[PDB]
Amino acid sequence: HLENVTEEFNMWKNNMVEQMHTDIISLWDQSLKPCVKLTPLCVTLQCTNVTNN
Amino acid sequence: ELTQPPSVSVSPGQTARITCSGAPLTSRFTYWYRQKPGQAPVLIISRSSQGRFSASWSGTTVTLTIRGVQADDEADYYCQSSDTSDSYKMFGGGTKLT
Repeated sequence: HLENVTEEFNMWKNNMVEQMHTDIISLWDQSLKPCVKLTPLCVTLQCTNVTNN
Repeated sequence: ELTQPPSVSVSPGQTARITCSGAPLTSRFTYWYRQKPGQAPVLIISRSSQGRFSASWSGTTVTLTIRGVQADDEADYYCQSSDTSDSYKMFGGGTKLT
């Protein structure tokens, strides 16, 4: 803790709020690009209201 | 107006089918009752979840199938479900099983 210290702060233009937003994309990519790509999944489907009353 | 037969016929041993037709049967499940003349209409068909008595759904109709017609079962049968707006109920006709 600092007594008698008045540094001017900023939580908005704070360059760390943007650094944080960039991380969630790369753990995605580096757990995305080495798995199952699914472009065969764009084959037409037949769908219906399910088995109910 | 729920479209039932007011009476159906069958001989000692055969099976039978009572078709209660209409519009809301494509939306609500169908429940049935057995009123022997003057008795308390016995409940027999239910939706316990989403032996000898059953009812098969078919579009504008739901067909009550009865298997094993002992003469003990001569009664007026009533189909009853609900309209598509889930406010009120009402009953059909009253099928005298001969």
